[PDB]
Amino acid sequence: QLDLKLQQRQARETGICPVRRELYSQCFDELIREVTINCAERGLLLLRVRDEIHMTIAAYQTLYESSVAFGMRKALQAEQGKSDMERKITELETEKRDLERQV
Amino acid sequence: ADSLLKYDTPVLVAEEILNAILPPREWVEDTQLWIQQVSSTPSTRMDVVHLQEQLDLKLQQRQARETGICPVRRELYSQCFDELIREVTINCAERGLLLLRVRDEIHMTIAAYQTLYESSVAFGMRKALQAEQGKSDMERKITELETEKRDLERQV
Amino acid sequence: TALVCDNGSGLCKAGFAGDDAPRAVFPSIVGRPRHQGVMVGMGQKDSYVGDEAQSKRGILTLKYPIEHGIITNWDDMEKIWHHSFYNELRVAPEEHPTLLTEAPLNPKANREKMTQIMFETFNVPAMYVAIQAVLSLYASGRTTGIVLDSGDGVTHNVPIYEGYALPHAIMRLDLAGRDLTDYLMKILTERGYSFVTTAEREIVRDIKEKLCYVALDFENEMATAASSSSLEKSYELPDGQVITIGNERFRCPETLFQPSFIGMESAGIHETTYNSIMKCDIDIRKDLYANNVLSGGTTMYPGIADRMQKEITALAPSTMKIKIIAPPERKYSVWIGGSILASLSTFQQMWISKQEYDEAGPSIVHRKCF
Amino acid sequence: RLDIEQLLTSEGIDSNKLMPRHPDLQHPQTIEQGRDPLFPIYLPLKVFDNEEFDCRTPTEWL
Amino acid sequence: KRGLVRDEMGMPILNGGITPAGRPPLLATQYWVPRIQLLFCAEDPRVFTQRVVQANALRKYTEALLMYNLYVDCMPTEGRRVINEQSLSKIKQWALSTPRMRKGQSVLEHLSCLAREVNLDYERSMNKINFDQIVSSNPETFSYVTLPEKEEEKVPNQGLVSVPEYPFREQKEDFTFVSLLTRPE
Amino acid sequence: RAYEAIAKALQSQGETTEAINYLEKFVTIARNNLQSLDMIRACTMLGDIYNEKGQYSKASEYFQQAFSTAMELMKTALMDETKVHYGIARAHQMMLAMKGYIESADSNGLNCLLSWKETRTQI
Repeated sequence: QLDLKLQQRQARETGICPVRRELYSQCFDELIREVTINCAERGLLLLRVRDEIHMTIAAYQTLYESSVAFGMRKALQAEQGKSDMERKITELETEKRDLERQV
Repeated sequence: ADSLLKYDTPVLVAEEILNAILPPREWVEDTQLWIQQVSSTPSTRMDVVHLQEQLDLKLQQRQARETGICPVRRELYSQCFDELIREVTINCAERGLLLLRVRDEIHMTIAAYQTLYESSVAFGMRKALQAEQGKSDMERKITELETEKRDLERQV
Repeated sequence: TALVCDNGSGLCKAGFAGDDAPRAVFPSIVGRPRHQGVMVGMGQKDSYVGDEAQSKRGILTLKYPIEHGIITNWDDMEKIWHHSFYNELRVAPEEHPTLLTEAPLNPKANREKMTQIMFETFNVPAMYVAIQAVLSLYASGRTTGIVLDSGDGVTHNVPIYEGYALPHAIMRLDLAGRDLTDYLMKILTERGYSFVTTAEREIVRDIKEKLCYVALDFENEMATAASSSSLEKSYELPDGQVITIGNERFRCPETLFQPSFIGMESAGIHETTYNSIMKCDIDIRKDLYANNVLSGGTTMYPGIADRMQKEITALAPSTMKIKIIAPPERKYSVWIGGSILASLSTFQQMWISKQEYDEAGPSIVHRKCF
Repeated sequence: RLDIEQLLTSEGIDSNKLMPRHPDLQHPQTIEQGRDPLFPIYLPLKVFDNEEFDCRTPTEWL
Repeated sequence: KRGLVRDEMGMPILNGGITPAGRPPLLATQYWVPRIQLLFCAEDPRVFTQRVVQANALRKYTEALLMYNLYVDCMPTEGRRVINEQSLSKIKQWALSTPRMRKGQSVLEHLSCLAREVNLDYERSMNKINFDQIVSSNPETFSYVTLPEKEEEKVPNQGLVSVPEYPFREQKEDFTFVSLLTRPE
Repeated sequence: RAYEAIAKALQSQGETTEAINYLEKFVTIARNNLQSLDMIRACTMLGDIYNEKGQYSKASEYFQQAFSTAMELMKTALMDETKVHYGIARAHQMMLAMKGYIESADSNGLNCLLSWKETRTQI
């Protein structure tokens, strides 16, 4: 059923993917059900791993969005510097052009 | 060399499934190799309780940072997951196959997330530094145009 | 692994090479938050881009990047690419050769600039350029073809022969989906529905996708529409008002054949394509008549294939088998072509690449590329 | 026949509240104070004013 | 008072009031205003109400949310400096790598500054997830503080867009078969 | 324990001024007898009270003491909580100026905001 789903959804086999995450999640949970029915403890510790994984990926996602905030902030700073460059450029090149041609 | 969870009896010089889920770890000294097995030990629910105790013991003992990322904590949980896959597989190969398969896939998924972050910040400073080179080219433009203003002063 | 990104001006498409469909599609729009101090306070990202920008279209500023098929601002287009790679594709751009596409006859400087920005800022080791019609013919699967292409901001005809474009026979016509939406808006205003706001205009676009179709014998179709209500087709607006459209459904498409309805004087698309093949050489004219292929959004209209078949045959000498082909996915087909093209291993040998990129650098997109 | 004043008050907003103010450095509102925000308006509402709802462009209005 | 908008010369102020010589000054009770300031009698007060209250809500929510971020941005974490060395070295190598950049000592200095800044950002983000966990856990103890936003995703039912069936493999094969591009010479 | 319960029951009823007095007694005993875990906790409640009252300097002092003592104790959850409160108090101070900069919405105001974000420091 996993392979059927992956084909029929046409999963992205690698990288990030919603389809893969959700499908792997459901089959993981099903096997946790099987384990628990065989032994509660084994499945409970599997659940603890499930939590640690889930919060870890959430943490990395937050770190990524912080990366995006870095990117925007520093881009905006440097492009404001580029605006100061354009500001000086317009006067500088106007003076260059008129002074040269008038000379 | 060492590994803190149920690698079995180093030899100094299902079983197919027990290798496949988890290669029996190796280290070599002075050309003499220790190969440490994944035994077919059909570990028990009580062993599960003992693992739980010993793992939380390790976790507090190092004081692995809990909330958010922590390499030590994540590695400890990886050890737990490795023992869990061993236990299932020794119970049934197929169940262990699916468990290990998902373990691998999620491990690659976290690896991808890290790679993404790394490259995204790479873009971020690569913009910052490209713009800083652009500012260096501003420095060039102003300095050379100042020399051209000296040239214009000479031309007047 | 490889990436393909494409812009028929109207909407832009992002996909992993060799896939039978792109992994995301999103509209060719960028928007910056109107108070930069608030944005830096939030850390909310530089711009909304893609559809969520539409969701916020009123709350912020919005701007288009590729008008008449040509780059209006580089910095916006690179923001598009950034959003595409991270939000849609997630991959590190540094790790995946990437394909970007352009309208034909792009002024030479734009090719170089585009290359420079991709290679230096986005940091992929290798990248390639293609002219949209060329990829759409690849999707059709011929080296030997005359393409009709119409993404909602422009339209062109392009002869391509054994995989090269004979430049002089290319023509531009500045009559595309936007213009069609505006003409439709005008004539519905004459009916009294009076769409003007951006939201309404989008509704007009939806009506174009839902209910337009070409006439065959236009004057006969128009007469029959006048004769009877039976041609009517009704639609209900999002607000639950019902609107009713007759002749206008085919009349709006006529503007393509009949640009005098727009008050522009170059002859209709069929004529332009004939005149292009007339610029091409009798040696290759037969195969051009053999492979007429339709590309881009405007081809969405039902039946246009037959109308072109008739009108071309009339304008042509009646001495060839004219063959229109309208490959079902023709608007996506531009991107589909690129996906298969990049899939071709030898194109890895075509790759322009960092080592060359130092010395051979910006000029080789002129010199090496096609 | 509609009155905006009664609608806006029925949503709960005194229009006079909407305008940005200088902070009363005399008596900066502590969170105990029980105002809805931590502090009244300061970001200009014009930032958030969204053209999504308008039926006509300014040029159309003219 | 009558409803008689006129200039002080009694001209009902046309757009001509922007005189051929130019705009007059402000006349006392003239104003420049944003759209939210005003409605036109031709538009539905209901909608104007909805958008006005929406704007108010959005602005309050936003300025509170940014103050949330400022609270956690102030978080005095400096005593923790946990930064992954391999990651840093890798992103540095990425940072230099392929472009034309002259990579003079000024570059190395800036790179060090940026590294320190991203290290701060790194622990900042950690403190963010700590903060969010804490506020989730004990809301009443600091209920004045907002949460951040919460958002969702729904798996696109196929990871590829709809594009009805066509002989994609056959088209690709045909393209490879006909084309001359299979030959680097 | 009684002083703590009293303080909570006062705060339950907004009698917080008296709760300050009982908290000060409790902190005095716990500090002098070195019940530092509870001393930290009580100091936290004191800081919270001054924070809602508005004495952000006082609150920041209480949080600084509580955090430093916990750091001696290394009880990580206490570290997190004291960090949160200390950050909030500092932020309540800092926001007056940063809000000013944000509203000024200008080349200087933005350069201040960016300078702070990078430095975490003022001009």
